Amino acid sequence: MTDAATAPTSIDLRAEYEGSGAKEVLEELDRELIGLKPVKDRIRETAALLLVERARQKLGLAHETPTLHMSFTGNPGTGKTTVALKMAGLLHRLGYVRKGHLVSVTRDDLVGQYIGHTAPKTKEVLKRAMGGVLFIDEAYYLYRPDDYGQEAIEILLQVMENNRDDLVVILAGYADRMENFFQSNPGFRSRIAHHIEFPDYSDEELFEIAGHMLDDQNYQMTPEAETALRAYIGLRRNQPHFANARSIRNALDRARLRQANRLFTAPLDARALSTIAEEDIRASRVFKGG
Amino acid sequence: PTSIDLRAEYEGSGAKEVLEELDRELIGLKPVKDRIRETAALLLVERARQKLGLTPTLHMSFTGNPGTGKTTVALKMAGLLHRLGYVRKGHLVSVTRDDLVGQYIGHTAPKTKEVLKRAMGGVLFIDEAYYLYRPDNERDYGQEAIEILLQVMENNRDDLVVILAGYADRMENFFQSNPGFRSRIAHHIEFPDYSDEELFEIAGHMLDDQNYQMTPEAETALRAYIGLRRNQPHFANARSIRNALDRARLRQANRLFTASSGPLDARALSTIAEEDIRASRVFKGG
Repeated sequence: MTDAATAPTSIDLRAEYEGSGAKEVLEELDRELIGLKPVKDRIRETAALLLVERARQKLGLAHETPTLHMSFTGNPGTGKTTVALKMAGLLHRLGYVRKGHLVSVTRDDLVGQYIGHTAPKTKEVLKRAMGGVLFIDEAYYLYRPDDYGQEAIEILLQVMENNRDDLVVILAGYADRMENFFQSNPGFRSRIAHHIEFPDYSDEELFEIAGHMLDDQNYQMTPEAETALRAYIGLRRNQPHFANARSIRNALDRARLRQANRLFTAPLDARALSTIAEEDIRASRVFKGG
Repeated sequence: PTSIDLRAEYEGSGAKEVLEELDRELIGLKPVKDRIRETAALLLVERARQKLGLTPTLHMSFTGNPGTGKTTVALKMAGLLHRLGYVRKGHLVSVTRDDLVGQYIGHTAPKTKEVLKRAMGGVLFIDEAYYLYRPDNERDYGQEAIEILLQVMENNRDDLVVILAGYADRMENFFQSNPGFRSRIAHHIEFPDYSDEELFEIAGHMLDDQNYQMTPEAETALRAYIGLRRNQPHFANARSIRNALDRARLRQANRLFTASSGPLDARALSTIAEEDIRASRVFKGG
């Protein structure tokens, strides 16, 4: 009876990081996410673990696969899906998951209407998702004890413990709703390896964004419109279902529509056409509360 | 040219003539019609801006229930867009998911592409577009149609406008799963239902056209009915009304046949009673 190890004695982490194409994925994430340090930094921290646990496996110290599903909580427009894209990428380059693909999904894709229809629907989605990552947006809507989503949850749960080298799940949505979900459904908390919290952009950053949005479309703002917009951002951001940069485009979109109707209703040069007056923003229902 | 008269373009385009055409050809849904009036204004201004040196961005989404004017507004849009020089041949190509995705493995990309060829110079109108994304099904090749669609909406711009339409809950989910559409749709138009009073007017006209009258009690019974029906799934406005009246008529016929006091006259046979409407499972909960 003998026992011999046939695994490298040492491993350079920086060498693996670089050569596994792991480094680059994080760099892509840098390019593909308009400055959101806290989350980018959080992902790096996650990436160091994935890299170490890979290194441990290569030295022959691994016992099972690490648990490596995760939960992205936050407001819309905060970078979740595009991070999940990168998470799929990084997990692929680190050989944690077979094929680097992401399968984005919502309640409807898993929960059928007529009785019995749920089980094969989830399973089929799961099949397409094996090899890569399954991203379930607002996963908490599966559980509505108010529709047999209960079964999707169970097939989902079973899968998450059992066969780990096939699939990775990233649950996503608002934090409070996700927390209640976890409260109402034990067993997920055990399985989730990582909670990544996605914060909003600052008033300053959203104003930056709005600024660029206008410039591209050659649109100038009056100072009273600059005031109004700032006010707007401040109010909108504490109102339900805040969609960061998206709800800024929508707001500017709505201001662009009002501005167009204002003029047309009242000959005009390029300045009069490209200018957005205070009324166009102030006319929003964000100021009246709604 | 240095300034631009907007009314000159508005009157020169015939854009007003299409907006009139919309009022005349859509039983009053002033809410929507104003939203289209407003979009017309912006479309006008944007054009006047493009004519002073400042590619547009045109695609839109139409969300709401069956029977809110999505198709008949989309047709007028194609008109309006052709009148404001955004589109070359102002014609609307209306398609479902079953016109873009083929069963066979690879017989989808030529099919989407050819449909698109027919769409060029006008508007493609994808009804219930979210049905292109079916990862629920295996052997449905709808993701390729999405890819080709998405690529077209960014790249090959100045010769096509796309309108995705259908239920809003299902559309917003479709954007979650397939992002890059939100940024490509510049116009989100919500199509709300008819107001209760309007639905009731419709019900009334339908019954006049058929020579049936309601008893006052039954009228209030319908008003109750309508309010409930609009909160249940798949409300189809006018269709749901025809459907209720059809079932009411069926119930009225059976009420009368089963009573059989003896002979009965035109009023008895033309009247829909409270029983005929209230017997609906819409009042039970479904």
